[PDB]
Amino acid sequence: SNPFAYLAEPLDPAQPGKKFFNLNKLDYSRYGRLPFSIRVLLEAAVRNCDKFLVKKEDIENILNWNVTQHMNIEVPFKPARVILQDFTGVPSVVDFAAMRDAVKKLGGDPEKINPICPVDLVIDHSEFERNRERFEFLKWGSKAFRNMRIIPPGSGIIHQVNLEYLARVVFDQDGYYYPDSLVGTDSHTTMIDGLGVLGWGVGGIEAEAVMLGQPISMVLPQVIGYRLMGKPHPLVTSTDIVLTITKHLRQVGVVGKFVEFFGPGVAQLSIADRATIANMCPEYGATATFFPVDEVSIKYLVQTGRDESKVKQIRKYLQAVGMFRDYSDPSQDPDFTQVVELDLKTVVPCCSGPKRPQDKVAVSDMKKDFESCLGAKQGFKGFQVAPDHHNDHKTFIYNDSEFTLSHGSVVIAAITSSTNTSNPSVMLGAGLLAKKAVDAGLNVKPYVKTSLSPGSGVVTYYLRESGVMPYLSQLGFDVVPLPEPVVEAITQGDLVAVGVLSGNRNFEGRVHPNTRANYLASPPLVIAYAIAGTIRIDFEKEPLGTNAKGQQVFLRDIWPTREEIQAVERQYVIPGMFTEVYQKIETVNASWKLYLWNPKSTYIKSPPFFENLTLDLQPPKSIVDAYVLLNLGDSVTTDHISPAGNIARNSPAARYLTNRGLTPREFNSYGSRRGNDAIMARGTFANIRLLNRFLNKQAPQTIHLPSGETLDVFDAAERYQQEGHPLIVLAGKEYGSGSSRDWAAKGPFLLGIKAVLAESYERIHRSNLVGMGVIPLEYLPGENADSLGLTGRERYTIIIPENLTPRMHVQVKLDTGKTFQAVIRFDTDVELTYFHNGGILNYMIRKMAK
RNA sequence: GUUCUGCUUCAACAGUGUUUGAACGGAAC
Repeated sequence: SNPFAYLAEPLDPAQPGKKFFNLNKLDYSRYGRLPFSIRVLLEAAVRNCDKFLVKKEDIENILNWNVTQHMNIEVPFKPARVILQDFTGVPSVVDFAAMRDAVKKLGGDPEKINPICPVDLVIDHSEFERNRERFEFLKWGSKAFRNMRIIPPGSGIIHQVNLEYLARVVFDQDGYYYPDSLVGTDSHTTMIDGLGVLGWGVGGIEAEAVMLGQPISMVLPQVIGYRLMGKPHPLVTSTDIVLTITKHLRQVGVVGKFVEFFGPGVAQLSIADRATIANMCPEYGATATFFPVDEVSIKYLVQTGRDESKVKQIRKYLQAVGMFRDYSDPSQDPDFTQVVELDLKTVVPCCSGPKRPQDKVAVSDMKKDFESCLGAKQGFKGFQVAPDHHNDHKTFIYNDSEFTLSHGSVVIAAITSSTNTSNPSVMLGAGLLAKKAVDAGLNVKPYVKTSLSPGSGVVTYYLRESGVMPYLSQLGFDVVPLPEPVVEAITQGDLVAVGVLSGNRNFEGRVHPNTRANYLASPPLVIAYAIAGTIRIDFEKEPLGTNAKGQQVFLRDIWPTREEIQAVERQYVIPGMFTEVYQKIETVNASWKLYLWNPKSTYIKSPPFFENLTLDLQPPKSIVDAYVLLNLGDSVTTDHISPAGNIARNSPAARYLTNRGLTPREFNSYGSRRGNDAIMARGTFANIRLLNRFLNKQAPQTIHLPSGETLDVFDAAERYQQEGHPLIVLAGKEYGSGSSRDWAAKGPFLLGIKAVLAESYERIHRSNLVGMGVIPLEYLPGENADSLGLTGRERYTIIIPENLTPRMHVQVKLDTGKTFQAVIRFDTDVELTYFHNGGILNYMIRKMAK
């Protein structure tokens, strides 16, 4: 029973069936001071309290965040949903399919087996035949399981849009309202925190654990509050703001922490801006950068097609539980761990040049700075030209017209794509500037080499939907060697001509031999300098050009404010962008409960995990006279345990593949074979860099002690299982460190390994092993292989008691009479339960077949 | 000797990207 059910009440009395956990009633004093990001964790634990996977001390720990943040305590995080990128969800769907077969064979309803939460299979990357089977398998899954949706290949290939498309922000499901939140096997997951949705990327195994009902374990984080106030000056672009906030966070030191935004300034950042910041958190090391749901967010939901009524209810919910943000109201502000601040008036627009991308010069100083460079002695910021020559200039004819070319004249104005994701808005800004310039009679001298290659992507929507290309075209910028006259005037006058470039994508690549000076600036600034034809200008007190009719026009007259840009964005660009997606998804899923495993397949196979699984729990079996399969040292990485990349031709995996009619050229990678336990098991400990102490040298092998033969690890393990010998692995410190490897636990399980004895375990991996039924043993403080004399050739016996207690001590008796203690590393009752059930998957099977 | 090319590794930052570079792995002759 949920001890906090008394908090559940109807959001709207006219709808008794739709409830929400009123966190306000839990403890208003501490709740109202909590960072909004932490509130999402809180609500999640509270609604899922089950006195087991999520205990009430857990809810207490989160609620007491202000204090606990400093005691490094583990709390559970139960996401509202999961995202499985590309084909990373194959092993997971295979487990669930195999789990259904398992429940069938026990006389139960297979359909009782299903992912606890919604899962979105996002296969949006852009050999198609190489993935056909795996694609097919996941498609079957989307139909066989509930709440399992799929974004197929050949539809939305603009990731960002797909993620926001899948963002609920607030769930209205099974009679409850709760905040949207997730974890995905997609590194870009953190991007969605810009829209108020808490979440980040995790390992494949952790994602599956979520699908199995297991919370992500995590240290209650500190929360750096980043405040935004003031207004930015006129020429300041989104990228300027983003890079400032981004670069700052890096220095502040937020690695391992949460970053939550606030201050009246947040109201000035569009969802696109927020998403860009959140998405770059890997760069500054934060776990997540959260932007509470405010009116901007809500309005964004409408812009994407969600309907008014639903959205209105979402806001009502957020206001009721106290998770709706009003950045203008300081009284609402949380009690952050630390506060960093940024006055937008502080950001200063700049250009880089005239020779190095590192040499920054404020836009308002371009004139002075350039004129100083003319004098200065030939340096990175000097061309040295006889003081009299400064005001030089020659003339020339171009297309039956005359033009003068003074020093600092602009001959090239090229706009290219930026890698930074806030570029789209900035490009739109460049366009809106064009429109206003054209409307004001301005133009760009014909001889100026002007180009525009925005690249592909989201920017396309921003240009097209805003109907700005016509104007950009009129000024010489159309979607994609200077005139002979110009090159002559430059050289004949021995002039320092200028090139203006937007986009960081390669600098020295287009530095014309004729452009002695070159600057990097924002897209709109490029166009501007092209209208002005020179950088020796002071935009504050100098016309961009005299109206083809009467008066003069100033830069300030045609430069779009961030608000104007955001207005065009929200009423034309975003709506269009998402309409196209609902469609590309709808019409593509149209061309279409137990899995019919194909024996001829080499990509999908039913795992052995549940052979002879009995509905009743049998008492734990001791490990008797086991043999050590591998005697390892320190820092054995997950990639050593389960390698990534291609398959060696001299491997158990290769032989297996050969024996089935496959040639080397068609083996593919271990990664691609994750849905076939046969190949993955054969790849366990197949890393050529493996350093087995039994051999004192890098080799994917071990000694089959009975024979003394040295075979590839899998092979030795096979033999051992045939002979009926239990197996265990010895290891040094930090066992299982390294990046996520889907089979780092399952592989060892299929090699017959019943236990591991290490000096130290990397947190996650230890958990992964428990999950698969494997026993993690740890030497007592101070002891290890050498201390104890262990050679790895003795036969090990470990007698497990039926009354196991967390971190209990057990004896290990060798067949040489020797004896010693070790810690059986099951850290919690949940973990003990998985052990008794033989693993988390097995536990799930029993809980369902009733 | 030539050519083609990952649940990889490492590095860089006009600036974090379906980025750039390098390494290793893999395939073919």
